[PDB]
Amino acid sequence: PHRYRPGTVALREIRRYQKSTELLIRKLPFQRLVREIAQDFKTDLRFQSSAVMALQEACEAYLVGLFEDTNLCAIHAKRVTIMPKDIQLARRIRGER
Amino acid sequence: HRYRPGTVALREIRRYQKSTELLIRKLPFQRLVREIAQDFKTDLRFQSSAVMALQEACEAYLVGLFEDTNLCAIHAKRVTIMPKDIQLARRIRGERA
Amino acid sequence: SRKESYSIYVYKVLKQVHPDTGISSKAMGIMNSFVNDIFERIAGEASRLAHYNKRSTITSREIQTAVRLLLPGELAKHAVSEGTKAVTKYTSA
Amino acid sequence: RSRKESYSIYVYKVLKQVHPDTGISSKAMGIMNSFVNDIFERIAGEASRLAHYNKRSTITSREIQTAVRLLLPGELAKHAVSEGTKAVTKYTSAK
Amino acid sequence: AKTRSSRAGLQFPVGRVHRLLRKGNYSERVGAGAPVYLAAVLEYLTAEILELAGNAARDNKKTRIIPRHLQLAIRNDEELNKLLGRVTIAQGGVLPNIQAVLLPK
Amino acid sequence: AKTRSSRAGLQFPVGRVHRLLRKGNYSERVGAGAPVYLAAVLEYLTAEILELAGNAARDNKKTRIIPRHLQLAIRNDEELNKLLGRVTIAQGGVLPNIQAVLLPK
Amino acid sequence: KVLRDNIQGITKPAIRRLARRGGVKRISGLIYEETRGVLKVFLENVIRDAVTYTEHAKRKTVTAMDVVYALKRQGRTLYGFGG
Amino acid sequence: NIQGITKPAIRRLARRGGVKRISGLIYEETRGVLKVFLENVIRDAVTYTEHAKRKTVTAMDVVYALKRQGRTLYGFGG
DNA sequence: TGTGTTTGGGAATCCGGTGCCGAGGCCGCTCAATTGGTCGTAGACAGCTCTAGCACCGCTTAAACGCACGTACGCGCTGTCCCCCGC
DNA sequence: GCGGGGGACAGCGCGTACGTGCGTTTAAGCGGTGCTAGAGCTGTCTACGACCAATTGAGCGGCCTCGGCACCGGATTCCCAAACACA
Repeated sequence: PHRYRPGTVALREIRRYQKSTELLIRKLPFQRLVREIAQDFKTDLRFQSSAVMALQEACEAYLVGLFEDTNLCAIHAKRVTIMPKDIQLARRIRGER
Repeated sequence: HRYRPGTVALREIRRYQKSTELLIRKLPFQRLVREIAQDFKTDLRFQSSAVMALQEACEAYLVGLFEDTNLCAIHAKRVTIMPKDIQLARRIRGERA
Repeated sequence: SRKESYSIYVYKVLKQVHPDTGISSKAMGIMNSFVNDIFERIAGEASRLAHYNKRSTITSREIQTAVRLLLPGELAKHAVSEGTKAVTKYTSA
Repeated sequence: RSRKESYSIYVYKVLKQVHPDTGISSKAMGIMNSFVNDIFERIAGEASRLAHYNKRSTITSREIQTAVRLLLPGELAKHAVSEGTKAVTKYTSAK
Repeated sequence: AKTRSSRAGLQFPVGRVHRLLRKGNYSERVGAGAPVYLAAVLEYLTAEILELAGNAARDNKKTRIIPRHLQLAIRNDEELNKLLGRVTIAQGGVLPNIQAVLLPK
Repeated sequence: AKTRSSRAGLQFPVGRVHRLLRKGNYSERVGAGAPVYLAAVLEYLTAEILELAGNAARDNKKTRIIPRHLQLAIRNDEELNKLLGRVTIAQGGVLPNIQAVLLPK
Repeated sequence: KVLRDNIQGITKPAIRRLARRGGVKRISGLIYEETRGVLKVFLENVIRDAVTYTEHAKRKTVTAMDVVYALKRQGRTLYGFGG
Repeated sequence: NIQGITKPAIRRLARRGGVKRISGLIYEETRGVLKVFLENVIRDAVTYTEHAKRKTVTAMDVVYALKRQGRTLYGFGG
């Protein structure tokens, strides 16, 4: 029939998403996650919709930057697959805890 | 007699992490700071404590940079630090574009 | 209640730069945020300089020093040039 | 002869409270002075921001408490709030 | 009565910047040339970014500037990138960039 | 006449902190309890650091605290380490730390 | 209703999409959980501050301005939501 | 004049960082980075001095120049 | 070809003497904190409006999930060659 | 500056885990409705903090002393690097 080689569609998806701007996390599950996290600090908290939007924007930006640094670390290790140790190294160097 | 390679490296690592004094010769660093400052304003004078502060800050910065470089080198499954490790650490830290 | 923005000034500047290009509302929001952020950076640095020179007024000199501290090389050069030009013209008239 | 301001004597009193048979070198006293000034400026600046944010004109103990919660890590913030509230309680209870 | 901005040849509001400086508790007193200098600097930076963003928008056959264009303008100019380095832009995306290792031989 | 610090049961100078708050242009007005609360917080933080530093000094058979002991105290306490993370301490040194990979088999 | 175990709403394809935006070509299988950890931490750090800023103002509702202010307090300023 | 930062000095700085083995090309890189850092600090320090009408760079100017980059330094009158 | 243990030997550590300089205490002074009192206003409180956050429902379809299948990348192993290390 | 040995880098194999694709399932997204908690604004009045003149003692500069710490040498100990006996 027809089947593309491994990694061709990966590059195609890289070009499509690095070219677009739309948010890559589903909005409703993220809203639920935010609410359930904030439930641990004060009960019965309401949120402006734009507050959750700002939180999602910030989280996606943070994760994209983190994935850039993870990919750099992985390439530095002569690998192509990113691994959790790459994430741990990137956050360790970045100064996060 | 001879010591096995890398053993004295470890001994000096312990020796220098145990201590606290400055690891750069004071007078070459003072000459370098004065030389650098000559490009910004001419005929400047430095209090000794000013040069001491600059030396302490620079040494701390370089030690932190070498910590990150060591992390990068271990990540690539090496023991020797290479200029690529410094560049990757500085790039992740956000200093190098 | 009244609301504060730099929308109209940014739009005027853009028309001075690219006379046939418009700008979204979202991009105007971002430009307003950027102008504010830079304003606070400069003003805070100038206040710091003034209090750490035991000095009580914020003059154009404090603003200029803050600009050299905040802006990168060529940007600081040109910004200082524009600021000096503006102060000279303002005081001449 | 200028006027110099420091926290050497108060830091020494706190040290005598904590470790009575223990002294502090002059370099360490300078470091502790720097630390105290740094923390003071951090807390005061955060409190000033909070006072401004709420379009508010006064820095009260509430702003200091909120700034302490914002800056210090959790357990440290909890103990710091306990100590500060205890101190203000004692200060206002007496007269 | 002619406004301070007009007398200085600017488009940013000198009087408004002066008011914010006074009502911002930066210092007890504010010189006359400080708001003029600050307004000139702000106007210059805004003009630079709007230049670059308009160029980027025209590079995409777009006649309006959107946050994506602002992000491309900022991230492509190295001194602007240094200035706005710790800043994230809503709906901004990232620069198209693929490591040369990941591309096929 | 009893001092404000005494009335609050503190050893840090409440009056001095109040003076610095007024003469620091943090706000136009300063509440009565603000210097007391702030002085209490500074005293508590100083007490924590002096605790940890005294312990570290006693760990080296030393009866005086030197910058090395303060540095070790800060870097060994995780909440203090978070607080003073971007801070470098003159004559402080670093924590003894060698990666487990570098040790010989 | 109680809100429980919503971290699984960050699905594997969403994490892959985020990695694609980051220029990543191959993703290990253990990445997805690690990411859900990192994200959960980031959120806790941001929300704790936003909630604090809301408590101080006596409000029961977290506004977008509190989130922006918490972010800039973490040195991670955000453009486009006011302020 | 950057050469005053000798090979053994960089070796010691790396040793304090826990580095066991150092390549031969590290030194010219390290010198470069350090020089850049110094220029970025000294520039600001000098700017503070020139703003203060002074001709002497004081340790306090250096402390504020370091705090500028978020490199707060304790122990020099800060 | 391999490796448990040996043992002289440099290198870090402990201990005692000593001396020296800064930390801790004491005194005289002064200036900044304290007291008491006046006065202005910042904000705490009540109270009122209206918006925008929450809860729910139904429907469509796009995305997530599970699974099959194959190949290509990670990782272990071997070799060599050279370039940092120890002196 | 030099001898050399370990590590970096090259090459190969293999095996399983990740990418691609297909069909099924699920819940996200959109719209539409309704309710009410709470955000935002306004008026009052009151307690609370700024300002000022007078008092004074707490803190700061200056001197002086001695003990904690640095330093030196001598003895103790503790990791070390192959060589040997023996598998």
